[PDB]
Order: sequence, then structure tokens, then C-alpha cells
Amino acid sequence: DFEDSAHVPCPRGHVIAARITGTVQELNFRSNKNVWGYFSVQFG
Amino acid sequence: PKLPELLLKNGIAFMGPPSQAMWALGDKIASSIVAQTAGIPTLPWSGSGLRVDWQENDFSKRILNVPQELYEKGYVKDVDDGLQAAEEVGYPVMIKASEGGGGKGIRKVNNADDFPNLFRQVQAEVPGSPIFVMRLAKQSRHLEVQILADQYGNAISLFGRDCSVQRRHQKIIEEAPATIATPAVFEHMEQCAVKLAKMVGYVSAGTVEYLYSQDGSFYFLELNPRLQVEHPCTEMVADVNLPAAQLQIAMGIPLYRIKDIRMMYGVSPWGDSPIDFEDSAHVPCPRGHVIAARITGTVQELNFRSNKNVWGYFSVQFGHCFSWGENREEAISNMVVALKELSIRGDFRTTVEYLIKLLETESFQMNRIDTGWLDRLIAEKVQAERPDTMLGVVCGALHVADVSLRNSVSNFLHSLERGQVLPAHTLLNTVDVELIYEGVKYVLKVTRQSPNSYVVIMNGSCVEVDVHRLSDGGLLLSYDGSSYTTYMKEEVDRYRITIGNKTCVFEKENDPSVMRSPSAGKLIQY
Amino acid sequence: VASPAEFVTRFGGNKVIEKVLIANNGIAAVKCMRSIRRWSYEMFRNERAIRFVVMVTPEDLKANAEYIKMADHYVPVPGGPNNNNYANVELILDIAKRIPVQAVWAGWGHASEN
Amino acid sequence: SLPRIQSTALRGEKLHRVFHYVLDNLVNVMNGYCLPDPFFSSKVKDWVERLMKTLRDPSLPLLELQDIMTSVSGRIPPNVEKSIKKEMAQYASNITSVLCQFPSQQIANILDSHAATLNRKSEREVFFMNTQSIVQLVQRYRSGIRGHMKAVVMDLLRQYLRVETQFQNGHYDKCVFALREENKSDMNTVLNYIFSHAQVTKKNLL
Repeated sequence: DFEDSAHVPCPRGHVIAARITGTVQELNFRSNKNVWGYFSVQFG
Repeated sequence: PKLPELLLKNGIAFMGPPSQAMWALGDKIASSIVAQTAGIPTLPWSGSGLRVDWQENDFSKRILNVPQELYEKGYVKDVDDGLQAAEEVGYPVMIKASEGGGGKGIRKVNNADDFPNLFRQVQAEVPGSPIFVMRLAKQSRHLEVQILADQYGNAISLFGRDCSVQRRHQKIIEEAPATIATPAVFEHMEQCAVKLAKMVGYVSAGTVEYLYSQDGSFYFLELNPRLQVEHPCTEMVADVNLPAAQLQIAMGIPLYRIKDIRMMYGVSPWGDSPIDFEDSAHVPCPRGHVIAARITGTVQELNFRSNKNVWGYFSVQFGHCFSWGENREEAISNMVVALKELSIRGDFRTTVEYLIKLLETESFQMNRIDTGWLDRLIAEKVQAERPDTMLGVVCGALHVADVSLRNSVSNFLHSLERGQVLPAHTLLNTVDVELIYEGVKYVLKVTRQSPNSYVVIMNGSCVEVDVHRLSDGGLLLSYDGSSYTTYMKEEVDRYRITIGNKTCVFEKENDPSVMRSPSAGKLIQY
Repeated sequence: VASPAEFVTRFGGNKVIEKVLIANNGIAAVKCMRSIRRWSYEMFRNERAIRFVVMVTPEDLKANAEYIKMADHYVPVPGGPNNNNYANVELILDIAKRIPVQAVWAGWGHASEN
Repeated sequence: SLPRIQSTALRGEKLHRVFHYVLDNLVNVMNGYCLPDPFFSSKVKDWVERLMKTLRDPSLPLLELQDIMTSVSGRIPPNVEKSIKKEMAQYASNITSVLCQFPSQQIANILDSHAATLNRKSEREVFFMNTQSIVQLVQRYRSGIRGHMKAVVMDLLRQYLRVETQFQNGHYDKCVFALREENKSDMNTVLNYIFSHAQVTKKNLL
């Protein structure tokens, strides 16, 4: 019953997403293991 | 240990323990003697009776007033004293030269009858050196405890690492949370580790290693008085910038003033209140599970798009990958995905195939491994995860084909632009492949069928394929079933084929019996 | 568990889906592949249980787009603007019908609103 | 010792794709990429039976104006779409008649008619470049279904003809030197040429 369990889910931390503009290189960032990203050829 | 001596004499800080503790703890014999001096948290049999007077709550040191008669007893003056010691510890034992370095002067002894020749041999290997005897331990688990100490006597433990997975005594695979050990036993081991460290005055980061058995008996093996390569494991589970903390220790910053630790103990990010680590021993709890794996541009930190919470690196030599999960199963799954994509890279493919396999073994799945597990996993040359044979021969044959074709074409178009009226024949579609697998060769022909289509001819058969040629030296093929991906590395006398995540290698050999001329013309003489 | 069909039966589903056509490209298709292969290994310990067919233009082929090589199967399609390939609903249907496949994932854009 | 099962993706069922596929393969036959043996030298003949049947088969115009009119759902003036779609529909009704002709000329007149009334001032040959495939389609399609059986093979004929006429005039070497000077700047056409008459006997029989 999602109404009775409306309060159960809570976000885990915070996330920031940023649009960036081989040929498609998914670019992993070493600054954080909990941070990752990608770029395609156009945007990522 | 001379390093901290020289920088300290010159007023230059060192991101590590000071000189006295580094020498008194870095020498293996002396460190084993200190361990014996403390409350001996189950030291091996050979060092049961060995001990020293009380090193107490203030500064402690080596003193050799008493540990010289006892010490020379560890340095068993003759075969008779060795045989009696061997009887006390109980067979099997190890005769080890105390001045032996890099594995010289070590012999395994199963019985008193075997003992004498190995004893004379160890003497001959390191003549003049005293010799000691130590217990060849039983099959156990190799575990590590992470330690951190300041300049005022506050030193704490965080958690451990499981390093049972070893190859030729080298730690190959690590895991952070050693859930196998009992929480109470781990707490006792941590307190013992803290006692020994505080007793000697450690003032940096350190790792205390213990040997644990399924029985529930454990024995201390050694202390690494320095940082290890796998410490980032702790950084990822603790949310602690470890080198910055090490620097702060070198700056005299108290433990209670590190933000990360404050949060760890659920206190104010900016308060200055001193923390009783004993009273707050229970506050920290591990977050999930971590698996670390030792792997063998020039240094590519390796992590892709297939999985979050998993990362890794490779340097040129070795690297490490770390996979986090909410629990063991989730972390293994994530690890698998990382190894299949990373496995597609080249020089470390077959070895890593056996690694993926080992990771998939039921013993591993059940956490039913030990230090000798692996030792029995090798001598098992278990080749598997291996492509379809005939696909192998195929992508081979047409790899050689394509390359030769590129050469013949590039030579024709270079040369023809450059002005030679060449004879027609060389323009051939006609490919003759001779490829020796396990004594057998597969002899095939390949005829170019269309700028994008190749036809493979097996022993009087006809299969028609197309490829749509790639850019940087790869060839993928598509059928009813699906599309596959191949890369080709060539050697002098081996043919080194990659079919997706799979590698296979073939030899060409006709030399030792046939004399092949490499050029045409007349035979003048013999 | 032995198979996707068994998953459907054991868990009370009603449609056996073994093959999905991604009617998109780029990150949508790639993210879908990575996520699905992780789930497929988790459920059946075989990442290739659901094969994926992609449409490949000469431009994409010359660019050597990694999703092409990541994909399990490719079909060369006519080049140019997305309106002649990605948006030809009838052509897409024809391919789905021709293999045949059991599902389509479109992701976002190019034909997301027809 | 091989799986013939996955070697099935040779035919299709769409005659439109049978056309493009088989045609590209054959122009590749006569580009020089011929096959060294009888198997092959038989198989393509069969392929041409598949051709002949599909070459008489009046489903070509339907499958190609289907496929283009599927690819131009947008950019569309609905007057012209409902006109074309009605009257294709009764080409469809009148197919399999002894007295069936293409509605091509009718389409040319209507399309030329609202080209006559000029969606103007911005988009004259915008519209032309949206309805391009059709004016060349109708241009193959004026002389009928054997408009095609004439035209295509006639082209192939001049392909063979041109290549092998430059090929033989003097003797092989000098002729290749005449090739050097006919196209002094580039030789890729020359290499494809050399390749083609290299597998002449396959070409020649065929």
C-alpha cells in the first residue's frame, strides 16, 4: 500500500548532473569514484 | 629506518612513523620479539615460550639484557636443540636462517629424520648466520587490521581487509569487510593491535596482519609498519582522505579535529571536544561491501560506463580494481560486469579469464576459500571460456587475409600511382590459409566476394559473409546468431587472436625439417 | 533459474520477450545495454540472453561508434537524416516483423511521439 | 564441417530488398569481384532466376512508391497526399489486369500542376528537394516494366563494353599506359578496371 508507505522512501544523498557538448568516449572521472560521466559525437 | 632519521635531523617532516618505532618494528626479529613481549595474542608455537619483561604504558624500546639467552634459543645452536624445539612446536616445522634475505636459507621439514640434511644445507646457504626454527602454519585465513596513531598516544583501529587470496605469498585479491570473523573476536584482535601499537608508540598509519582459522583459533603473523597499496579501500568505506589525515598527524593535529572522523563518530563538524575512542568503539559500522582485485598511454586508470560504484586502474606492471555493493552478492555482480568490459582489453586476457573463472567458483561464491585454496587452484590448467573452434580458425584466416590484402593493395596502388605497369596476377582475391591448432592445421581458402563481402571456403565448402571493415585494426562478424568483435595482434611465429572477451593463439611451424628458399631463381650449388 | 521464459512463469508474467530492438542510438541505446546486461547477469548469469539489433548508417560505421561494437547484431540501413531511417515507422515495423523480434525500446526523440 | 543453418540470410521476402541486394551483388559481379568456381557460377544463375521472376512481377512500382511514401509522411501537402494515395490505391485495384498501366504520367501532371501554382517565394525547390525521389522514379518508369528490363541490362552492357573496349585496342601493356594517360591524375578507377578484366572469363560466360 503505497499510500500507507508514502513516507518510507527517502533520497540517499544528492546528485548533480551536467550536460556536456574514437567518436563516443564515456569519460570517467578520477576525482571521485562516486562521480562518472560520458561524451558522445553532439553531447553527453 | 634511516630515512626518518635523516629528515628529522634536518627538520623535514615524514608522512610515516618515526625512526625509533620504524627500526624497532621494521626488523622482523625485533618486531616478533616485541609481539612476544606484549600479551601474546596467540603467537605461533615457536614463539610461545619467548617473551620479555613489561613494556608498560609509557615509552617502550628494545633492550637486549634478557632477550639474548632467549633470543639465542630462538637461534637454536645445534640440530639437537632444533629437534627438541621441533618436538615442542610439533611437526611440520621450518628451518630458517636468521640472516637470510630474499628467500635464502629456508627449508621445510616434515620429520626429525628429514631435519638433519636440511639443517646442514641451511648452514651452507648462509654460513655463519644463526639459524632459527618456526612453525609451518596450518591452513588459515590471512587478515589485515587498519591502524592510525597520533603523537599523543591516541591510536585507533577502523576495520580489516581479507587477504587470504594469495599467490606465492603475494596478496592478489582483497576484500574489506571480513564478515567471516566473529564481531567479538575482531574487537579483541583490534584491541590487541591497538595495545601493541600504543606500546611501541606508532605515530602514523599502519596495518596489523593476523592469521585466522575456521576453528576460531587465530595467530598473529606480522605487522606492516607502513602504508599498503589497498588503503583506498578504507577511504571508500570510511569517507576519509587518508593521506590528508597522515599529513595532519605529521602536523600534530589531534584525531578529534578531523572532519571525516567527526562525522564518523556522529559529532559536530567543527567542534574541538576530545573523543574517548573506547567509549565510542561501537559508533562506526561498515557501509556495504568492497572487493579489491590486483591486476597485472602507459598508466590507464580503468573504469567505464558499465558500472557505478566500481572503479580501477592499471599501471606500466600492475593495478587494482575496487567494486562496492550493498552486500557481497551485489559487489560480486558489479565486479563481474567490470571484468567483462575491462577483459576486452589485450595483454591480460587469458590470465584474467582464469581470474573471472576463479571469481565464479562455488568456493568463492560460498566464501569457502583459504590461503592454500589458490595453491590448489594452480597446477589446475583449466582452460575455458573459449570461443567456437571454427570461428577461431575463421577470424584468424581472414585476419591474415585482410592484412595481406591490404599490403598487396597498398603496394599496387602506391606503385601504380608511382609508375609501374605490373603483371595482372598479383591483383588476386585468392587467399591460402594454413593454420596449426594443437598439431592439426586447418587448411582453408578465402576469396574476396564484394568490397564488403568475404567468402570462406573450407575443404570444399562455401560460406558467404560480410564485414563492413572497421577503422583501427578490428573485424566484427554478423550471422543469424549475432555479431562478434575481433582484434589481431601478430608475432614472428605466433598468431594472437581476440574474439570479443576471448583470446586464442596459434602457431605456424614447418622449419626444423623443411628448408624453404625465400627467393626464386637458379640453384647454383651446395 | 534456467531461462527468461522460466522467469516469466515463476514470477507470473505473460509475454516471453527474448529480443528487443532499440529504435534509437547513442547514450539511450548504450545505457539500456549496460543496465540490461547487468540485470541479465544478475538473474541468469548470462549477459547475452537478450540479443540487441541495431541499425547502422554508413556515417555511424565510419565513425566506429562503440555502441555498434557493443551491440549483439547489426543491420545496415539507409543513411542521412533521421526522418528517412530512425523515423520510418513502416521500415522499423518491417524489420521487427522480418526477424521477428519481441519488443521495441525507443528511448527519447526521433520517433518518440508518433 | 559447418553450420549451414545460420547461412540462411541470403534471400528475404520483400522484393524491394531482393532488388537492391541482388542488384548490388551483381554490379559487384561485373566490377570484378567474381567467384572462382562452378558452385558460385551456378548460384548466381539461380539468383537471376529470382531476378527474372521479380522482373516480370509488377510489384516493383508498388513496393518502391510504398517505401518512399512511407519515408515522406511529413513535409506533406495533404491535397497531393490524398490524391496520390487514392490513385495508387486503384493502381492497386487494377493490378493483375491485362490492361494495367502506371499512373505515373497522371502523377506527373498533378505534381506539375501544384508546382504550377507555386508554393512560392520561399520553397520552390525546397519542395523539389522534398519530392526528388519521385521525379527520377517516374523517369525510369515511363517505358514500362520492360522499360526496366531494357534499361538496367543496357547499362550493365555499356559497363562491360566501355571497360573492355578500352581494354583491347593495341596490346595489354600499352593499353594500360593509355589508361595512365586517359586518367593521369588518379588510378583507383584503373585498379577496379584491372581487377574486372582480370576475372574476365567469369564475366564473359555470364
